Amino acid sequence: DMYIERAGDITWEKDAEVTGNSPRLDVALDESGDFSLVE
Amino acid sequence: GETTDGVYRVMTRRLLGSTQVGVGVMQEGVFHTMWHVTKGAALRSGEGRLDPYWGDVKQDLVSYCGPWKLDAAWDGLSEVQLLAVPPGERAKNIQTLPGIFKTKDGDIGAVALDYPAGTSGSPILDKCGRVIGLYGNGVVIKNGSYVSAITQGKRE
Ligand SMILES: c1cnc2c(c1)NCCC2
Repeated sequence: DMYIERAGDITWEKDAEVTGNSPRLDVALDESGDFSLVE
Repeated sequence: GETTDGVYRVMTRRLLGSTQVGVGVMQEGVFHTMWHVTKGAALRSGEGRLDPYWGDVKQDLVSYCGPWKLDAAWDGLSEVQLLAVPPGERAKNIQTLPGIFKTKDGDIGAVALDYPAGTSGSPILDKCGRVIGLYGNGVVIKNGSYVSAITQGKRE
């Protein structure tokens, strides 16, 4: 049995921690909703 | 149940203790999450029940109490924020410049941030605080790191 609990408001935070790169990838999406890399 | 707009954890007591299986967004009276989080099951909010209303396994999305309401889109140029809600941890904003998933059916923004599987359904926002998609359906690239699509539904 699943239940939900509030965790916060949805707002942009000024000066949030900035990280992560920006990869450009060729991908395929199957009928089951799974993404895979095309090489 | 609680109907206030915002981000919510999706919990289960079926396993050991209380386990966070995902996250979702309450907006305009509708609860939005990824299909793989709930598998389309009903949800509880206090003494109230939320029934599924729309879902699609291929998009990996589901809405409860009404139709999908989120329609903002990444502009293809600006940094966005993942409002990560990890299991047992406080909601935290992480800013990043999305990459791209290129597919035979068009390109989708993607965020290269790695969080526990229970963070699936966390919202990705633009600078106006609008939800441009949900985090948690993606791929594991060569170096073993996780890249999530920015998955957005259609507002009918
Ligand atoms: C963050 C969100 N979803 C997932 C992961 C991480 N890792 C594995 C596949 C699903």
